Amino acid sequence: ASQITIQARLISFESNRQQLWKLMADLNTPLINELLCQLGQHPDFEKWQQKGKLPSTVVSQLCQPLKTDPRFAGQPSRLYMSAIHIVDYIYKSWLAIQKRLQQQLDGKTRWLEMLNSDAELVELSGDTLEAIRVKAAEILAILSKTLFDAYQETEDIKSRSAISYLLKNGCKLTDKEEDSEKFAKRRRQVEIQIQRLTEKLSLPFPLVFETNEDMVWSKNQKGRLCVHFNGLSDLIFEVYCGNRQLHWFQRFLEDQQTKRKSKNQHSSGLFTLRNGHLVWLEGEGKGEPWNLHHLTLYCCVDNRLWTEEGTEIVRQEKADEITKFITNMKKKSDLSDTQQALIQRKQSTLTRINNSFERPSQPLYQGQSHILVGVSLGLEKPATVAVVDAIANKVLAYRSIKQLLGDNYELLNRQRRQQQYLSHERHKAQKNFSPNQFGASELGQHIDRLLAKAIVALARTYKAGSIVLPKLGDMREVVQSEIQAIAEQKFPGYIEGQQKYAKQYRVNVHRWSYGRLIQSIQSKAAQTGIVIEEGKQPIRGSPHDKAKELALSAYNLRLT
Amino acid sequence: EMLIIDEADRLKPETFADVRDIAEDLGIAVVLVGTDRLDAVIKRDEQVLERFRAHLRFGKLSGEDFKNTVEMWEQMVLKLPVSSNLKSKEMLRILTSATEGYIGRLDEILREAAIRSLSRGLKKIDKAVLQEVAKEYK
RNA sequence: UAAUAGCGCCGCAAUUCAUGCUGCUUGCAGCCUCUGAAUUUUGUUAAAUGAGGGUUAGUUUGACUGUAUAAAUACAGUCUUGCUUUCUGACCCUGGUAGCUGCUCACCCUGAUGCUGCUGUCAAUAGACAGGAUAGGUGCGCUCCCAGCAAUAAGGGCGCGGAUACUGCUGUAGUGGCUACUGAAUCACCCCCGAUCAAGGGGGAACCCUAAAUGGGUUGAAAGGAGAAGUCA
Ligand SMILES: Nc1ncnc2c1ncn2[C@@H]1O[C@H](COP(=O)(O)OP(=O)(O)OP(=O)(O)O)[C@@H](O)[C@H]1O
Repeated sequence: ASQITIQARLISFESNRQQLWKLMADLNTPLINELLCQLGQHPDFEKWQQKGKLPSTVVSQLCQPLKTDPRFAGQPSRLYMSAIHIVDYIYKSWLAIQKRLQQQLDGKTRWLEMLNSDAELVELSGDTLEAIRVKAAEILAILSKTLFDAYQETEDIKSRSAISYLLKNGCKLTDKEEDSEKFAKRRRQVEIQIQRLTEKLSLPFPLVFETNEDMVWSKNQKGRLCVHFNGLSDLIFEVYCGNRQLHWFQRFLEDQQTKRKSKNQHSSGLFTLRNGHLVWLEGEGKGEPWNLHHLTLYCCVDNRLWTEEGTEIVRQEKADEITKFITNMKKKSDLSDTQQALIQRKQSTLTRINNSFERPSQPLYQGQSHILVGVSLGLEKPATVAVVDAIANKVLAYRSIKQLLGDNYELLNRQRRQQQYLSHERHKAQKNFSPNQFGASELGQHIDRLLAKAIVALARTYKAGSIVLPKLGDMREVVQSEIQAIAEQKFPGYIEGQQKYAKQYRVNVHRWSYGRLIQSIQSKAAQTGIVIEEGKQPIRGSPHDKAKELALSAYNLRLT
Repeated sequence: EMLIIDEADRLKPETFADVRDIAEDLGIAVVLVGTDRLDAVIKRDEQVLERFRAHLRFGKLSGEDFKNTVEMWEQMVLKLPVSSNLKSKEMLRILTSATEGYIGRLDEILREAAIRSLSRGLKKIDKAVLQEVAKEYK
């Protein structure tokens, strides 16, 4: 899985864009709005929230009686299926948050009604917690996924209270056979949250085209690349890309022509194009929306398919997941009419997958993960690295933040200054204020990408097999402890001065964005081929020592 | 003439005043011994930190000098009929691996291995019992 | 006149070290000469930082094939489109006229993450006019500090009216926001005519090659994953 997206503006006639704006802003988004509302008031909605799996076909079923509606008609099949898909996945994320809120409220009402304190536990249930806690401990600690699911399932007052007590007490050899505070705070926090939940119980949507061939490519008489989409072939758009992204688009036309010249003996499905959104960006100025906003294509390209050697890897992934799909469907005896069509399409792909298109030749680097580049995140130094051997105990080479961001350091300093300025402005914004993006930029993202590129390049230089990153959850405790450590480093025991310096430090050296950095490193390493493991950053020590010990802890846990 | 307060990170901040007083009036060299925690303990002190500023860090002892110490423990403290052990690079790797240079651990490990070997009848110390104590520390 | 102090940065040291340097002794010995790391420690007649607002489908970071090359990388060949960004420059500016609106003010007192704070010129009024990013303070900034103002922090006091949730003492008066039209730059060696849902076309200069031929070249660089939704603050 190395999916990446390229983009290119689409230029066409005004009449060619008035059709696309009206078709989408007036008919396709309202279909998504109505499909979202209907999926919410569906009777089975609370059944879905209990699970994480909205049914495969439900969003489609609510759309078939909606395609013929007076206000949702005239949409191309791809436009309709895109809207359905939009409702499934846009409303997917929507109802995911929905069942978080709705089902959390339901559980809080329920836990409030059932879970109780130690005193009420003794009064109603009255079971000795040590005995049942130790029994459950010897049941689970002595595939524990089944046991954790069982804990997730047990809801009776005594059973849920005792199993949660065992889970939160350490579920292990703890000499303190105490702390009814576990389910006490459980019920208390539940009551507070149920109180809260009792009190509180201009751009159209994109066009996801899940089929690669729904975009048909052609070369203009001037040599420019052109696109027209399935369902709208009278609408022709010209690809205004950049030369860096051009070799993808020339690959699209070449790949499509190659399938044509073989009389569809080639499997679109090894295409370097997987799908493509068709969004409208936002323009500055005035005017009818089609003349202001720039239509933009967002093609998702599996970068692994570019090389011929990489294609065989994809050729092996699909030929394995699909031959399993066949066997999974071959055990059933239902033998539906259109089901056998689906069965038919599968063996068609297997036969069509062994016909190779011309792709470049690359000896994909083989990575031995024994080397462990360890990356340490903090406040004073935003990020430091340590290339350390694990079989030995020597550090091959450290690099600090001033040394990974070559010529990008002034960027870090001015980004810290900007993050100070923007935070002061947001605090000054109070509750009533104009939009707070005034003066904001994506300098933080540029730095979080420059840093990931350098870290991965350093890993590749030393043949590193893995890059180790701190768990993002432990990034508030770590920064708080680093502030404390700096405080006692400056003021030894003068507590007043320590607090004052902590305040003044938080004023200037703001918290970094340790989510975009971990995500950008995950993207870059995955693109290059370096697997990423996660360890536990040590609480104290010098940043270089913290990085080295993180890297070693990662290997120690890998040994398990 | 000299008052050596060992483990001087224990006493409360309100008695550093009295040790200051002693050193202040009697002209007595007060030597506070303690783990590094003692330094932070006096760091909070405003004069204790100023008054007690000459210091002498204990060496970790690692290196050739550690190799000497190892053999020095064989003859001086272990007191066994000579077994021609001589703490060879193998036993030295084990002990550098295990003790990390701390004299305590050098002593704890060697005494345990000697006691074990003599309890099981072994006249000298085998590599087996050395691996035993090594694993049972780390 | 004053900006003390604090806090963050940035050098500059100084020391200790290796991820260095050096040496083979090949994992030890030195060394700090570069490169870093880690302290602390100054703010040099200075080193490096450096935050008023804007302007380019700017340039550079590119693809394929071949060669050298294990690779990188180099070189040659062929192609080239303008996306979204981060810088570095260069340049422009310190906006106007119209409307529509928001807030805040009887009067005190403290003083906020409050506002203001440039150079001349003419006043010395409170404003013009010229300049203009060097812009109160420190090497450089700050919510810190200084100076004025402070009704537009919050709190306290407290007069008269009307009401008996709260009002009035309030002038565009002061500061905001919005829209519409306008002012300048509209760039990447420079200049001119143009495109800007598309368009480039010309004309110079320096330099290099070349004696010399708009003969050719060259006249800053980098990075990519985008959309949607929800939650927290
Ligand atoms: N001169 C010596 N001869 C023999 N054994 C010694 C000697 N010095 C230290 N040791 C041993 O080394 C270990 C160190 O223990 P010791 O109590 O001296 O540690 P410490 O560092 O003083 O402890 P703390 O920090 O608690 O004061 C013990 O096993 C001790 O017997």
